[PDB]
Amino acid sequence: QQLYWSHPRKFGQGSRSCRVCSNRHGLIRKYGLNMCRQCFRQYAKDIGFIKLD
Amino acid sequence: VTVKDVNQQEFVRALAAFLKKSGKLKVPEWVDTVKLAKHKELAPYDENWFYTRAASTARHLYLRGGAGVGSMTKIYGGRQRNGVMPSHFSRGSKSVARRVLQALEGLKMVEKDQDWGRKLTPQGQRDLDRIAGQVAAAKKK
Amino acid sequence: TPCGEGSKTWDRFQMRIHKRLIDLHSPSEIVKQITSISIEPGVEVEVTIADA
Amino acid sequence: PEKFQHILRVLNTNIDGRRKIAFAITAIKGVGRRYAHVVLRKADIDLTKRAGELTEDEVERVITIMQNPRQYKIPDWFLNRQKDVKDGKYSQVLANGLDNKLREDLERLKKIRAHRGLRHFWGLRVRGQHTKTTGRR
Amino acid sequence: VEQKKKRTFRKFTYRGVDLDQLLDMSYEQLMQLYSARQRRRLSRGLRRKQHSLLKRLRKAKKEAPPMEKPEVVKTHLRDMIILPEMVGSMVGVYNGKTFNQVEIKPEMIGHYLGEFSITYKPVKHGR
Amino acid sequence: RDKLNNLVLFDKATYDKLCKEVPNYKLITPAVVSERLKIRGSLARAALQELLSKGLIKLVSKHRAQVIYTRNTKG
Amino acid sequence: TPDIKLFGKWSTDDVQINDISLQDYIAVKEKYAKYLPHSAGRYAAKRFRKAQCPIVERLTNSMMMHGRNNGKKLMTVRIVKHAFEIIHLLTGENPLQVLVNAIINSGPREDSTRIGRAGTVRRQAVDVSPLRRVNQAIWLLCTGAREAAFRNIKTIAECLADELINAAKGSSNSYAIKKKDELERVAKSNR
RNA sequence: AGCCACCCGAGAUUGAGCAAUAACAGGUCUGUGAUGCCCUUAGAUGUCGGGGCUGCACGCGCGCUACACUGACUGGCUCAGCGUGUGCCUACCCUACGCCGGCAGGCGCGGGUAACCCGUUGAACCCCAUUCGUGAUGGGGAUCGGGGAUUGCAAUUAUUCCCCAUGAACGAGGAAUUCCCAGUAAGUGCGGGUCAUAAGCUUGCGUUGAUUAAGUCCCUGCCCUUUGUACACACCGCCCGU
Repeated sequence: QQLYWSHPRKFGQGSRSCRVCSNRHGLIRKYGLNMCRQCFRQYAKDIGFIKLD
Repeated sequence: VTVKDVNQQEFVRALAAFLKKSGKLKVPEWVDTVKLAKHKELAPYDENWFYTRAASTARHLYLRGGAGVGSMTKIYGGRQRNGVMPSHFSRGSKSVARRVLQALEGLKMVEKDQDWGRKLTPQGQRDLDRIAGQVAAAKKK
Repeated sequence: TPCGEGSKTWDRFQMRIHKRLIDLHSPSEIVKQITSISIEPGVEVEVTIADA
Repeated sequence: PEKFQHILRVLNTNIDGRRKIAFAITAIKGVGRRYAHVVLRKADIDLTKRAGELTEDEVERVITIMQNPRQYKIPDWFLNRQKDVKDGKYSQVLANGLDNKLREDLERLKKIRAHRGLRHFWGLRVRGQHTKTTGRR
Repeated sequence: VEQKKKRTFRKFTYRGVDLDQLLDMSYEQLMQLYSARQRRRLSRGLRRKQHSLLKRLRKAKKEAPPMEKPEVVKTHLRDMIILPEMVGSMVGVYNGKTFNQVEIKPEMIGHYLGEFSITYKPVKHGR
Repeated sequence: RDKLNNLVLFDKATYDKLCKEVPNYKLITPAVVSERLKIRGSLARAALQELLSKGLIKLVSKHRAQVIYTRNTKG
Repeated sequence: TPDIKLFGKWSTDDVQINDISLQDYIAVKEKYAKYLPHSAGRYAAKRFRKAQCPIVERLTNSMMMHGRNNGKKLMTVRIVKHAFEIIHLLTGENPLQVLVNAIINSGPREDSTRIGRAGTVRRQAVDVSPLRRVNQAIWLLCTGAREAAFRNIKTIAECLADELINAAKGSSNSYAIKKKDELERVAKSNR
């Protein structure tokens, strides 16, 4: 008997999350990545990012 | 010559006086109580400076292929005091800069031309050169 | 560092995308045809009708 | 090397050479540096001079323009209180009369029991910003 | 217990509009005049999806005589700006854990409900 | 630190003093004149600008921040 | 110009070094004459390099100290050029000759280095290198000029000029002289 | 083996990336539909409405803004670089250019997934002619009052921005203590990240640019032999008597 169970969000960090988990703070929205930094560390190999400097 | 060969400070002052002789500068109903830019902590000393700015703008446009409000605002702009936060660049009053561009256009010092905004008029090219000659004899610094 | 105590350690990854263009002038199809064949993986190649 | 003109009154303070005219005036409340500078420009008085220079004439001309600001084209935005809360106009408030209104507004919002009023009265910081380890020593 | 000449002596303008004129304008004509915080709320809100709350205000004002205040009408919102329609009601203004009951008098108009309810002590350390 | 002020009124006696003390100087700046008299520093400066239309003082700098005057040609 | 390279409105000629022990760290024409001082803006590249830098250039560099005034050479060059003019009016002469004399008179001879002696406060009398004597002198004089200017009407240019002239022939109104007399006196004493 | 100087000159003078053997109950179950056991689970600890993290008699740390004249003020001169952008898989751009407004801001166009357009990135420091005159002064912008706007459906407990007024301590910092050898310290702006709105943050970048060791093991830390040890959970250990 649902009547409300969503509320509009498009505001702050609370309107988005990682695409494998739910997380807040440090969400990379640049380049359409949409992953939290902690997850991005483990997948930084798979995107093609590399450290030389 | 280009205007750059002669003394730049003397050029703008000489041109500013030449503008006063013309007898019109299509002056604002502001500039007697103004904040002006937000880089200012004190209201302008006089209402004289409008001529000086106009001369400066005319010179700046002479250099370029055509430009409008944006170019003038950055040059006149400086450091903006943000209170107790770090001082940073900004761009101040746009009403005055726009008004100056309109007023110069009215006298036909500068006119709309290609590459957007106003570029110099041959009437202005002649005027600038005459004061350039006076300046050229005076010094070079 | 996950969970920030210790020292300030920062990691910076770069990714260097490289672009080049080449403007060929010669007739219609036989250009884009002879070029785009003989390659399949791993380097994007775009042939554009742009430029008159 | 002209003495001669000295000792001018703006409102309840003695104004003498010390600084440029504009700055000299700002002893009184309700006249900041910008206010006094713009009043002088309106009143056609060179503001680079001293307040031990200039006669009584110039002072009165300044006083009339400050206390009738609209009627001499000092705009409404430039005013300390715009539309006010007591008075339906737009008033420049000067001297001791600013202190009056400040008191009024604080009492006012203690009655009405508005957040600004209550915080100020109790000694808590009216702005919502940190006072965690600040607002003291 | 409602409207002007009654719980007021500070009077004059709130902000540009005298309480006389205010109380006999509608909120429509109020936001047009001198009102900037209120004006943003009403324009962007656009009657502001607090519908039922506002109707509960009118309801208990109606059913109570105009000689006395309502039966008290609670709300969870406290971002509500007092509009002349409301005035004379008695509003339970939630604080997320307490409803402070506040009669809305003619001096409160243009101010927020929230400013008359507290989440905060006078602050002590044994003081 | 410190507290030091000068007369900020343009006076009679100090202008006269200045012009009649003139062989003492060979270096003249606003600050010097200010110290040696009680004239302001600002109105030190201005007194010099007046003085230069006797030409008992000659310009040898004209810098924005502060100016340097000589007394006569070289003294 | 190639015959003699002058300063930018003063001469490099008639500058005499009035000491035989301070030679080869005082120069202005022994190759090192410049209209405008600036080498390349490094002086810490070699230990050799210090000899290259003349006393005039070293004095401009040492001046820019205390956070706001740091890293503004252009301001200092303008102040210094003004300072030379102030010296010239006050004593005639050549301002560079006044500068050289000031360095020689302000430079210490003996100083002290720490030496252990029971844990009591004693020190060993030692002579110091002429490079050190020049370096310390220039420091003292710049710090003196800045110190005066801070809460007084006079500008850095004026105070620097006053500081050099007083040191050039003693007056006991120069900071550098007063400090030097303390260092040499203490040196003589000790253990 | 190597060391020192000298020539050429980027000099045997750049900065990152890089980690062994092994230790640590360092931090993390709140990055993880990695996970053991436990709790709770339709009566939720699985979702919406509201408030607090933002409360201050006081202690601490990283900072920021300051204490001025290489500056406050009013005109004017004038040179950049690393990077970035819309038309995106849960939400969206940079703006030249026209007009209006002191300002905040409002409004019309057009180009550009881009060394095409923003951006000849004509930035700040700097340079210059004044004013002010070292005076808590106009240095400083604290606190407060009134008003305008921008962001959001919602700003109350200022989200932020602007306009005016009100115009604090602080005029160089004790006990103590950090960092630094060259485009370095210090001054100074800029771009990106967080993001509906919101930087005093951090990551890079160019600009202006020193004084000073030019060495050594004194203190401190770490690493070499030797020696001593009642130590071995290893001296923040042990270890005695009243």
